[PDB]
Amino acid sequence: ATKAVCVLKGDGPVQGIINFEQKESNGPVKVWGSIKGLTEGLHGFHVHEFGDNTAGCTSAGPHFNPLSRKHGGPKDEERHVGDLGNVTADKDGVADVSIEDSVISLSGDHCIIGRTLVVHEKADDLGKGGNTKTGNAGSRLACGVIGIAQ
Amino acid sequence: ATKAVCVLKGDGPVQGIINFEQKESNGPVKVWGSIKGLTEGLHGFHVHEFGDNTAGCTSAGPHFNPHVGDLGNVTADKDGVADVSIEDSVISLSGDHCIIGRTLVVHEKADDNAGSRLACGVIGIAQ
Ligand SMILES: [Zn+2]
Ligand SMILES: [Zn+2]
Ligand SMILES: [Zn+2]
Repeated sequence: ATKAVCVLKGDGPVQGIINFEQKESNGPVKVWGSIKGLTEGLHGFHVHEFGDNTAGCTSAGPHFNPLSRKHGGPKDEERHVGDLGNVTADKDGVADVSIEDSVISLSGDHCIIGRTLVVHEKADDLGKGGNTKTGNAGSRLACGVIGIAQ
Repeated sequence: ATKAVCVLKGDGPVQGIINFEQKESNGPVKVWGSIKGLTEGLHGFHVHEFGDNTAGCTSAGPHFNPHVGDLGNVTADKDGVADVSIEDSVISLSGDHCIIGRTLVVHEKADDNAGSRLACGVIGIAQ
């Protein structure tokens, strides 16, 4: 089983560890871990194109989008590969992450190893705001490069 | 990937940015950049197996060797700055000798034994 990990860091209190596991190349990727230092509530959660943290999260580029699709939520047909929706933080600022996604991969062209995972200031509206390429999730609070793990 | 980048950071003052470019699949990889905060002299320069920085550099695993990850030493001047310009044909940005998603580490001592891991970062896709 392929495994990966990402340590999210930023300029403030937001920090976390997110694990990834994929049992077969054609199968879903389990994403799990926690992010601390967040405001209680929803926070956008995305894989961005570049594993470039030379300017913090600012250099990560846009949402990872190898298929040139429109932004959406994870269960939407039309979505960026990197659209993992939202995570939810408790009253202590801790967001427990437990996602299973069949669009991201740890191999092939949907490959997220070496790219950047980012958690945002606000909720990602998933393109269902009722009135986007980002989901209006606000600033990039913390991020890290996704690496190969044991 | 044709280009990769790595931001090195640790618990102390060692910091830097290292670029990797491999314009041709399976071709030589150019590695360049600068690292500051080092003691004057030689410092081991290695790719470690895991891009796992959950425990800082201590979780990066062993030297990558499916040594494939051994990039020799970098040399810091009197100001603590090491300018890096290396060509390596064993590492790669694809394939079995894939270093994307692994950890680059600069060590306390020379890699003639290299001592502590002063700074490290996960190698990310840049282009
Ligand atoms: Zn984002
Ligand atoms: Zn998106
Ligand atoms: Zn080493």
